[PDB]
Amino acid sequence: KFYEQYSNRLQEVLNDYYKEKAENCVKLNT
Amino acid sequence: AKKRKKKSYTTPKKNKHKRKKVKLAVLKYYRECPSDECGAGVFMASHFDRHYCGKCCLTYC
Amino acid sequence: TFPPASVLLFKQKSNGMHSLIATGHLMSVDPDRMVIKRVVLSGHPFKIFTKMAVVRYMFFNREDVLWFKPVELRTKWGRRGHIKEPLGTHGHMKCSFDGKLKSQDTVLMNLYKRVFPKWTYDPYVPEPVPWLKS
Amino acid sequence: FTYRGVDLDQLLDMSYEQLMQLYSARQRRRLNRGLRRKQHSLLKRLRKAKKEAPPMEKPEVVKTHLRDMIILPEMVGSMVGVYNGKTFNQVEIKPEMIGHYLGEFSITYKPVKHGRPGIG
Amino acid sequence: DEEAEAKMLEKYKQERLEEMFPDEVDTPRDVAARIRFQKYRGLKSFRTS
RNA sequence: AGUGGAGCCUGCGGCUUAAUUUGACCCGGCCCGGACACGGACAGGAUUGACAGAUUGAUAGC
Ligand SMILES: [Zn+2]
Repeated sequence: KFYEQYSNRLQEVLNDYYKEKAENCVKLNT
Repeated sequence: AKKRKKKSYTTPKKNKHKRKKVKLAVLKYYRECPSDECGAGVFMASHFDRHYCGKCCLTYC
Repeated sequence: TFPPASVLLFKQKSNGMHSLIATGHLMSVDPDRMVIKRVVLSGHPFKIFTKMAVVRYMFFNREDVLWFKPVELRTKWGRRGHIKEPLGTHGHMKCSFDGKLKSQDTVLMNLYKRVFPKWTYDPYVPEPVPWLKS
Repeated sequence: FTYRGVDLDQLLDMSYEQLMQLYSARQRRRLNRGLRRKQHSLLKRLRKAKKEAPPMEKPEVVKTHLRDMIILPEMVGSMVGVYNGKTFNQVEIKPEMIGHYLGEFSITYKPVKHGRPGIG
Repeated sequence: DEEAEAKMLEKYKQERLEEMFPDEVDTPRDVAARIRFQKYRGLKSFRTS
């Protein structure tokens, strides 16, 4: 074995990333 | 050359945290993950409201 | 006692055996002879520049350095210097020396106090057992 | 008490977009840029401390490292300790500190009292 | 019985330590040195001070 | 033409300071820090990784 050697989820992670990147300063909440 | 004295000054570092040991946790399995790779084998952990994955971290309600 | 006089020093060993530990003679009697106990405090010069160093582990407060400021510091490799300023709230100090110090080196100062004997004189002394090797 | 001819109760009812007509230039530029996550975290901490307090008693102190924080008129009555690099200073939020940053209430340096000069 | 031998080996260790390093004392971290060495002073020269 | 006088600015001594870094500094706080030998535990899991919420000055699954 040694010498013989030689989507929806990503979109969900993307929108979570965008949500967190918008959440560092929200500028709206009171 | 001139040697140093090597002060002792004992400070106890024994109190270090270790995470709790759960013993024989295979009792409570017998949701199944319908994933691309980790299907039919992996059990899908329960909160109070929602079940979360332990290999691929998928999001449900 | 007026000298000349022999002097022998024995130790109560165990089960009544007096072991001769030392011998000599009586020198002049005076309580004016100052006996000075020395304490040498040692610290590690961990930031060395030219002719100035920052030393730690020798005191641990800021005003410990201020109290023992007027004492001259010396060095295991023969250098001689003194305290300028304590820098940290802990016992870090700035010290100016005669020559450049090695990173291998050690700073130390000596403190002195006159120590007096203990009044523990009692004329009674137990009779020994006959002596034998152990 | 009044601030630009406005009483404190109206200030408590004063809307967020229209406090950008009332402060100084620096404060309005900061609030137009918006507060970051940590300042809202301190806001929520102070609101929790003021809310969860006996009414006759002053609220419990909140320790913080925030000195960039600008004092909003919601905070009047809260009891805040702020770090000056060495020691927390405990301060009460008054009505007259709406236009002020927190950091100028905890001085980070000691005044100079000159000693006798050495060899110069 | 064995406590006497414990103090015996302690005295052995103290004797071996006070000949390698003749009068060196580790300063105590808990007690301030101006109090634990309160009665001490520094002499410029042990001969002529 | 000035500088040296004056106000301001900057440098070096000096002075204050916890530190005012120097011909990087200060105040707190989490993390771990060798092999090898010996003694324990481990397949009746050694240990990694982990979404959410609560913490302390920090969005610490350290
Ligand atoms: Zn997971």
